[PDB]
This record gives sequence, structure tokens and C-alpha cells, in this order.
Amino acid sequence: HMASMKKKGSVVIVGRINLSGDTAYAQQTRGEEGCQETSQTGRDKNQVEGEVQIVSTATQTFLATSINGVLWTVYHGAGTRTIASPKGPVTQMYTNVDKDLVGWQAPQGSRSLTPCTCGSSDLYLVTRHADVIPVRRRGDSRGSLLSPRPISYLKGSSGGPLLCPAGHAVGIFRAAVSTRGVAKAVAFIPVESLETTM
Ligand SMILES: COc1ccc2nc(O[C@@H]3C[C@H]4C(=O)N[C@]5(C(=O)NS(=O)(=O)C6(C)CC6)C[C@H]5/C=C\CCCCC[C@H](NC(=O)OC5(C(F)(F)F)CCC5)C(=O)N4C3)c(C(F)(F)F)nc2c1
Ligand SMILES: [Zn+2]
Repeated sequence: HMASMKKKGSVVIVGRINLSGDTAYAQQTRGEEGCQETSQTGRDKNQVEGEVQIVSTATQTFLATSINGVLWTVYHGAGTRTIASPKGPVTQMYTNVDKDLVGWQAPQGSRSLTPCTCGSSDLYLVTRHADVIPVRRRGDSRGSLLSPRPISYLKGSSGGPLLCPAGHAVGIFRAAVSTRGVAKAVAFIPVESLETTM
């Protein structure tokens, strides 16, 4: 009944993939208790850094990537949810269920990737475990893993970036193409699709 209708919490930044040095590594910036409280209030006072955030809801954890001043992720992770910020919940700037794409204004302190114009097919996928996985581009929205691995290793990495050799953003990881549990290929949202949305 109406008086008891609940509101879904905000997406919460709980960590980041550190790409600022010679070694990629995951950092946690918020534990589970703080994540749950921050999801309910939508108020996150933590200082944000970097290009790839680790984000969570009460039910899911995945990634988000800043490109040209927008923090992007997948709709199948975030739905229509707000994201927590120092000033309270921030409403999505972009929502496109047909692309499996959402975006919010990039958090103050984040760094943005630049959309790739190289037209290169030698790509690199960054996972929530800070693995940098070579991927050969095979179409507008598909790439093959040079070294297949179980889907367990890719779970939770939707929203992460595919990068060109020069470190530009080429796309957003969306889904794993699996054969008997082994990911041989990935589906991604091309950065051009993000650029049209903007
Ligand atoms: C109403 O709006 C909606 C509602 C629901 C939707 N559910 C969608 O797909 C779902 C979720 C997505 C996924 O698991 N993503 C990744 C991830 O990590 N998620 S996550 O972070 O853990 C988490 C779930 C927390 C957020 C990186 C993957 C890593 C491992 C895979 C695990 C096994 C799953 C294999 C599957 N494989 C596949 O579908 O391959 C095919 C492809 F999609 F490529 F065509 C080939 C034929 C289908 C796959 O990958 N997913 C199934 C899509 C999408 F993504 F499909 F667009 N849109 C939606 C739009
Ligand atoms: Zn490039």
C-alpha cells in the first residue's frame, strides 16, 4: 500500500581501477556497511579519483567509466537509479535501454578518457580485477579475447572500458559471449554511440 512504498537506493562508488602508474590495480574506497548507508541517503562525501570506478547497488556490483565528462555504465546494472554524490543523489543525464547504456555527470575529481579516433582494432579490456585483457576488434560492437577464459573472470566488469593502444576509450563492456562457460568474445557499446548520445 502507498504509505509503505520503498525507494530504490543510489548507485554507489565503492572503489576504482587505478591506471595512473605502470601497474593496474583495484582499490576499494568503501566497505559494505558504508555502501549500504550511502545507497539509502545518496550522500557520498568520498573523494573520487580516476577514470574507471567500481560501483555497487544493494544487489549488484559492476563498473563505470568516465568519457568526455560523463560517467557511463550499463542499464542492466544501474537501471534508472541515481548515483550518490557529495550533494546527494544525482539523476541520470542519459538513459538508453536499447543501447544498455546510462550516464551521469562525471563526479568532481574523476578523470575522463578521450574518445578514440584511431580506427585501430587492437584493443584492451579493463576488468574490475584490474586485469588488462587484449581484445581484437571484430565488428562495431564485438571483440575476441586473445586468451579465452571462464565467464567467472569477467562477471562484474560490465561498464568497464575497452581502450586503444594509445589509451583512448573505444567502447563500454556490455556482455560476454560464452560457449560452455568460456568467454571467447565480448560485446561492447561503441564510443561513437556514446558520442551520438551526447
Ligand atoms: C531492460 O533493460 C535490460 C535488462 C537486462 C539486460 N541483460 C543483458 O545481458 C545480461 C547481463 C549481461 C552481463 O552479464 N554483462 C557482463 C557483466 O559483468 N554483468 S555484471 O556486471 O556482472 C551485472 C549483471 C551486475 C551488472 C560483463 C558480462 C560478464 C560475464 C557474463 C556472465 C554470464 C552472462 C552472459 C550474458 N551474455 C550475453 O547476453 O551474450 C549475448 C549478447 F548479449 F552479447 F548478445 C550473445 C547472445 C546474448 C551477459 O553478458 N549478460 C546477460 C543485456 C545485454 F548485455 F545483453 F545487452 N541488456 C539488458 C537490458
Ligand atoms: Zn585511439
